[PDB]
Amino acid sequence: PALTEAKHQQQFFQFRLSGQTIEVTSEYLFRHSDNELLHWMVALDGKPLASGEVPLDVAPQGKQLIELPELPQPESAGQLWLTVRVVQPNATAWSEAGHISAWQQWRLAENLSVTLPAASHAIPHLTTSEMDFCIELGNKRWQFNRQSGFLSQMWIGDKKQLLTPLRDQFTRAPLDNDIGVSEATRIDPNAWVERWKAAGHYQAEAALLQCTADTLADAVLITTAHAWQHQGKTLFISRKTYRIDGSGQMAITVDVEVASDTPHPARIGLNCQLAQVAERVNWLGLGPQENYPDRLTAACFDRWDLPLSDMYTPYVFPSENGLRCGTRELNYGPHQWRGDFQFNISRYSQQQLMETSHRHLLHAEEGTWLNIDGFHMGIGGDDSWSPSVSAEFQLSAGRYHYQLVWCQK
Amino acid sequence: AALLQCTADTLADAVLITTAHAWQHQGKTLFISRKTYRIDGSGQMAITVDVEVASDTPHPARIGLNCQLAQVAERVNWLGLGPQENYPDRLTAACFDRWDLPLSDMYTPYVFPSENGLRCGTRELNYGPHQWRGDFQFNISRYSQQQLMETSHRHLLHAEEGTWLNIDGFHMGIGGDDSWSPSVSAEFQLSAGRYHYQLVWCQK
Repeated sequence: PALTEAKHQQQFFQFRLSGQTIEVTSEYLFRHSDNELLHWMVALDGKPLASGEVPLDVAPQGKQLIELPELPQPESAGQLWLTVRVVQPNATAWSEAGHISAWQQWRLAENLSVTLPAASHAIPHLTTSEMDFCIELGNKRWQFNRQSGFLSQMWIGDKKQLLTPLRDQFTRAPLDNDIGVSEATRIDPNAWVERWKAAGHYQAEAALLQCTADTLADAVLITTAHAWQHQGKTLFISRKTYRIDGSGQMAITVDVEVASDTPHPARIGLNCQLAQVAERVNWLGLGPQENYPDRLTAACFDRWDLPLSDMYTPYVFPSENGLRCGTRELNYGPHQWRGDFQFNISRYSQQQLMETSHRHLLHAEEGTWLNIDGFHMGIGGDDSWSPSVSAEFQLSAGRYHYQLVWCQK
Repeated sequence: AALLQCTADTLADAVLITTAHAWQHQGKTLFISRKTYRIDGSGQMAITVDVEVASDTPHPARIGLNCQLAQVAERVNWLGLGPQENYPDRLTAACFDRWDLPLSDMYTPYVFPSENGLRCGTRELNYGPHQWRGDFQFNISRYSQQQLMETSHRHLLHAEEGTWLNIDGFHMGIGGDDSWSPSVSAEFQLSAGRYHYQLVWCQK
């Protein structure tokens, strides 16, 4: 996937946007834009509202101004984005016709949603037990284990939906960069992995601090608090609220605290093993390829739909992969998630990935593994034998917050 | 501001209030503020704020709350960055400790008046019988921002009725590379789009 970032960063054309004008600059020293078409287009949350085509005429090292026709001013809520692409109409000795040589995108506007969810004719029905809490609403049912404090299962009809409970996750299956040259025999104490390990990140134990349920006028409310500890030290604290309304949506809210003296964690999110397994993956966010915090300029914000298989990156030596950031809506099966996060989805648990040395040895697991991150550390790469992730990409804030919405169709 | 919603609910151990407002202007919605107030049997009020900012509006100077307290005290005591006025892009010299000063010291008599006296990275703030807790920045004086904003010389300010208090979850940098162009660096602009903060208020 990296190749793409490269291609993008190396493009020969550079754009500037000013009002309705696009400024184009040529990084060619000798040629003229003689096989160049500029396609542009506007969309609202993925919905295309206008497209255009304009032939480029730029001298090496020159500028070209591009005047935009009056732009649409949708009422509807959402993000308005502009995207340009450069195309090579005619083939070349090294390229096919219709080749894309450059692109760039901008966010034009935003229409914040001020609407309210219409009333529901009913409200979830809570049900205590010793072991748990039961929330029911129609065919839908959710259960939270009282000992663990997690959402243990959920049904649609008589169908269980998870093979694994929904939980906080703070680590990742180490990247090559996370490892560097650390070896079992000869460990490198500064490697991220090494530190994480030593800190017990990989093996901290969660502890329920609190778990409560409450009935509100329009929904049911659950609250939890856990602590991950290791050898007496508390690494993290996770406080959540789950709120299920009469519309059948579950809103999740997460607030985490990280000990300042622990190594910044690879990530901050949740995960679970879904019982279902589908064909496609559809999302509204950065795509379509794998992208990370410190490697995503080449990605575009749009609506993507791919086959599950494509959501996996077959790095010969396996590790965390396939992430997509800046996601607002994710759809898989009957499920839908909403918010602002990054995620990955495949048939391999991080543990598997982490424990397997060659790609050829992985075997798909039972359902679908899903990781939803509120935040994720950068990947680095300045070199692969020292820590190369820049500070701006480390999860060093100490406190993190994120929210999410889960539903079915 | 426009009330979008306001509700109350009784929980087993506390009372819960929730609100949602929208600030608009000429049909455009600039911000959205969603809160929860939760008062328990211990008499503490926990506040939770989540804001959304239109990506196409100019980054706001700050994100917080304010009010005019009826009381007026002598000292100010806090646990955070001090003791002098400090801002996001101007605070390396400040220290994290417990500070106690006289109200007067919480004001910066810039000849030409403006926002001032802020202290960041605060975890606990005490004034009178009150106490606030969380992670914020604040300022406290006898002058409303409006006054400051409307007065050209320091000598013309007059203390207002009680004590004005501004508690910020976030605050923009002040800049200074030059004073005749925008000099605040990007790292100091409130450009995230979404902000969250929490607070705790009580009395002694």
